[PDB]
Amino acid sequence: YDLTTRIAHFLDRHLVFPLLEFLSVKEIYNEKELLQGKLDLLSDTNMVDFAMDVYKNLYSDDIPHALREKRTTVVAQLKQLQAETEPIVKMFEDPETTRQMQSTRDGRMLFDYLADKHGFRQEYLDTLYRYAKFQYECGNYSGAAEYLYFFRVLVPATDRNALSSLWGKLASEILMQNWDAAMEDLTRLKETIDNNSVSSPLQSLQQRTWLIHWSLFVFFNHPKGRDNIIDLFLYQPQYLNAIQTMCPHILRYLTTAVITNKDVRKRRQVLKDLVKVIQQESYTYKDPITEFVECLYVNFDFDGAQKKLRECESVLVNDFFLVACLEDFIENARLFIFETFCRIHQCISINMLADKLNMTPEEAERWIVNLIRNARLDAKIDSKLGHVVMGNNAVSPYQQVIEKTKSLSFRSQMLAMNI
Amino acid sequence: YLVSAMLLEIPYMAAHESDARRRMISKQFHHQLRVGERQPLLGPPESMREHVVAASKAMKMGDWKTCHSFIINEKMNGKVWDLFPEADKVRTMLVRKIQEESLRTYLFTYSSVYDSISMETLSDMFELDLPTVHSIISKMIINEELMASLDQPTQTVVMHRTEPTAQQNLALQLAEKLGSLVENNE
Amino acid sequence: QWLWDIIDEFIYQFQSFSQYRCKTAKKSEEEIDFLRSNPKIWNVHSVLNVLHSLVDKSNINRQLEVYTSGGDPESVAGEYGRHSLYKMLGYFSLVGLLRLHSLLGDYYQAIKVLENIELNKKSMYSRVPECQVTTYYYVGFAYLMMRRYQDAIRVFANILLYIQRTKSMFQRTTYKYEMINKQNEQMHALLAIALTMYPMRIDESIHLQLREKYGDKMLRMQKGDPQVYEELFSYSCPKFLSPVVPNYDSVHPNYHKEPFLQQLKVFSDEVQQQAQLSTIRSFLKLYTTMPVAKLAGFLDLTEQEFRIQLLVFKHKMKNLVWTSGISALDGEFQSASEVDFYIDKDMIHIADTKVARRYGDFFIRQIHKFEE
Repeated sequence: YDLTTRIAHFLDRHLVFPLLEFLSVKEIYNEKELLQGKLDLLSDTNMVDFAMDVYKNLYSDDIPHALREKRTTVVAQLKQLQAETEPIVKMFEDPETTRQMQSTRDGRMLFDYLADKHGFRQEYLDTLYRYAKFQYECGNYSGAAEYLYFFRVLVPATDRNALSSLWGKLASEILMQNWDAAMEDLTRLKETIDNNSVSSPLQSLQQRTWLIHWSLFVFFNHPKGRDNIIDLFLYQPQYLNAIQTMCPHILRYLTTAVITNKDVRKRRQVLKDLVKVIQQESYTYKDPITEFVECLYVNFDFDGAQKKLRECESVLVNDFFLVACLEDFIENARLFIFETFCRIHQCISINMLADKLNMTPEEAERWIVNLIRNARLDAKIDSKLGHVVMGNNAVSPYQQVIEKTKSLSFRSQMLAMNI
Repeated sequence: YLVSAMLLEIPYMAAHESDARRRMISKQFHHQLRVGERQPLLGPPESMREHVVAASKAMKMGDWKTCHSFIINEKMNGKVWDLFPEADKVRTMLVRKIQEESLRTYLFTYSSVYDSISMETLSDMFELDLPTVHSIISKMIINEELMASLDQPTQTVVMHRTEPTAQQNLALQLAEKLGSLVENNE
Repeated sequence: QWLWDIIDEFIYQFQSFSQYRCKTAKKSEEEIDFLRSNPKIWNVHSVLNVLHSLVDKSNINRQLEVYTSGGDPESVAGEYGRHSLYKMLGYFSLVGLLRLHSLLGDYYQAIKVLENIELNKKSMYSRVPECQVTTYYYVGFAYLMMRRYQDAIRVFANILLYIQRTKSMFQRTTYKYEMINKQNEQMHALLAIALTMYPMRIDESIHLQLREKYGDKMLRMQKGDPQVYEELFSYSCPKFLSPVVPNYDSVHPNYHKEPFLQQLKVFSDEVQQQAQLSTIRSFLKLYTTMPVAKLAGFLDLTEQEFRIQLLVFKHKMKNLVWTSGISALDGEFQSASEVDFYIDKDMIHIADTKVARRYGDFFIRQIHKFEE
C-alpha cells in the first residue's frame, strides 16, 4: 500500500532472538518445513514446536531444538546429549553462573512482598529494576513473569525491557503450554505492537508477524479469535508488504472462521478483497494443498475441483500443528464447493453424484433436504429419483418499480396540501 | 479488442448501463462513418475489419486478418519473439471465440453441443470448458448446466419480454429521478 | 403535582359533556338544527367528537392504574359515558358512528368482544374513509382474536397501505398517528408469521426493506429461535388494551404495578401458542404422498425420539391447517401443498395510478382556480 515506499530499503531487515537454524533437510511435507522455518526464525526458539516437526519424520538430528536455549529449560538439553549418545558434554556454565545469583535471588524473591503486601511503590522501584534485569537474564521463571506483569507492570527502560521480557513472558508460558497466560499475552502483544515503538518498517514486520505467531497454534475458540487476527494493522491477508511472507496460515484461519461459524454468502471478506491482488497469489504459487482452495475456485470447476480438493483435504488433514480445526474445515470445504454447484446448476442424480462426492445416495438425499432447512438450497425434492429440481429464475419483476414510482413521490404530494 | 468485443456484449442486448466511452470507439465511430469500405491497409482498419467479423463469431475470419502483412508492418515481427506473441494472441482469440456463443448465439438454443464446439474451434476441450464455466458464475446466463451428460438446456425465452422492459430501461430513468426530484426541490 | 388535578379536570368535563351530549341527542332536533345554522364550520365538533374520545380512553385507564380493585373509573366511563351515548337517535353525521367508535375504543381495550355483530349492525350510515380506516383498525383486532388469521390479514394490509386518500389536517387523528402506524406494523408482522407461505398479502402494506426485515424476523421465530416471539410481543404487550400510554413510572406504589401485570399475564397466553403453531408448521412442503420410510426420514428433523414421534406428529397434524393422511397396508403418508402465484397484483393498483394522477391534479388545480 504505502509501506513499500520505504520498506523497499528493508525487505525484512529485522533481527530477533532465534537467528539462523531450524532442523534442516527433510523428505516430504517440504512446504510445511519452510513455513515452519521462517515463523520459527521470527517467533521464538521452540520448545516442543520442534518436537511437533520431529514426530512426522525419522532422520537423526534432534540436536539444535532446545539445546541452543541454555539459561532456562535445562532438563531437555542436558538429557538431549545421551538421548542418542551425543558427546556434547559442553553444557557446564549455566549451573555455576546462575548459582552465583542465589544470594540476590533470595534477597529479591522476598523483596517481592516488600513491594507487594506492604503496598510500596518505591521499594517496588528498587525490586522493579532488579526484577527487570532478572526477567531478561533467565525467563521460565513464568512464575516470576506471571507475578511481575499481573501487578503494576511499568519498567524503568519502558522500551527495551517492556518489549523483550514481555515477549519472553509470551515465550516461557507457551513453552509450558499455558493458554490463559497466552490469551492475556495475546492482548499484551496487541499492546506492544500498537504502542508502537520507534517502529521502522524493520520492527513493523516483527509487530505484524507478532500477531500471526500466537494464532499459528490456534488453541481458543479461534472461530472468534480469527476475527481478532482479521481486524488490525492495515488488515491485509498477510498484514505485511514482505511479498514473501512465510507465516501464511492467516488465510487457513480467515477461511475457517468465515466457513465454520460464519457463512460464505457473505464471503466478500475472504474472496473479493483478500485474494487476487499480490500476496495470496504469492502463497498460491507456494502451496501444493491450499493452492487449489483458490486456484480451482478462480477456475470455478464443477466436479474436477471438489475431487482435487478432496485429494488436497487428504493432506490438509496431514497438518498436525496446534490445529483446533482439522475435520471442521475438511467438511466445510466440501460444503463450500457444493454451494458453488447448487448456486448455478440445474439438477442431477444422487447415485452418480455420490460417486463424484465419495459418499452414498441415502446420505446425499437427506443432506440435500438438510440444505432445504439450511436455506442455502431453495428448491423441492421428489421421492427416489435423486433429481433435486432447482428452478431459480424471476417471474417478470416489475412490481418492484411499481412501488418505487408511487410509494415515495405520492406520499411526498400530500406533504404540501396542508396549506 | 479483447476487453470490449467481449465485455459490453452482455449489456448490448438493448441493456445499456456499463458504458466505457474511451476504447476503439475513438476509431470505430469514424472508420465506419464512411460509405466505400474494402480490403484494409492501415493498423486501425486491419484491426476493425476482423473485429466486426469477430463480433459475428466467424472464428477464422476474426483471426486470419491479424496475420497477413502485419508481421512486417511491426505487429508480429518487431517483438523479439517470432511465433510466441501470436501463440499468446491466437490462443487468447480461440478462448474469446467460445465466449461468443455465451452472450451472442444463445437466442432459440434449447439444446446445446459441447464435444464438437471445442473440436470446431480446434482448441483444448478443457481450456474452452473453463471459460463457459466462468460465464455461469460471472455472466449468469439464462441457461441450465448439467455437465455429467456434457449438454445444457437453456430456456432463454425473454425474446419479447425484454422489449416492454426496453420501455422500462427509461421507466428506470423515470424511477431513478423521482428518487431525485425532491433532492432537486427540497 | 402536574398530573392529578389535570386528571380531574379532563374526567369531570368528560362525564359533564357525556351528560348534555346523551340527553340532547335522543328525542329533540333543536340543538341539531342550531349547530347546523350558527356554525356552518362542520369541523370543530367533529374535533371535540374524536379528541375527547381518545383522551377519555387514555385518562380513565390512567385512573384505573390506581383504582385496580373496586374501581369506579372504567364502570362510570364504560356504562354511562360510552353505552348511554351508544343507545342514541342515530344523528345525520359522523356523531352516532363516532359514539360506537368512542365505546369500541374501550370494547377492544377490555376484551369481551363478540357483539362485533352489533358494532357493525347499529351504523347503517356512510363509514367515512377517515372513520373506516379506524373501523379496519378496530375490527381487524376482533378477527385476530377469533383464531382466524387467514382472513384477519384482509383487514390490516389496506390500512398500512392507507390507500383510501387519508388527510385531516384539522388535529383529528390525532397527536398519536405514527404510533398508530407503528401498531399497524405490529398487526401486519403478527398476521405474516404463522401464515407465510399462505400470503400473498405482505406485498402491499410492508415493502421490500421492512418486508425482508419482518421476513428474517418472523422466519427466525418460525425456525424455533424465539428471539422474535420475544421481541414482537415484548414490543406489543400494552398495544392491545393500553390507555394511549400510562402517565408516570415511579418506585414505591403497588396499585400502578397491577394493570401492567394484568396486560402481561392474559395476552402472553395468546402469543405463546401463536409462536408454537408457527414453529409446528414452519418446515416446507417437500414431498407429496411420502412412503412411511420418507415419513420417518422427514420426522428425523420434524419430530423423532422415538416413540412418540408418529403420535406427537398427530398432535402437529390435527390443527385445521395441516392436511395429512396415513393408509395402512398401502403404507402411504398423504400430505397437501397449498401454493400461490405473485403476478396477479396489478388489477386495482392500475386504477390507483389513474387516481394518483387525479390526486396530483387536485391540490395544484384548486391553486390554479384560486390564483386565476
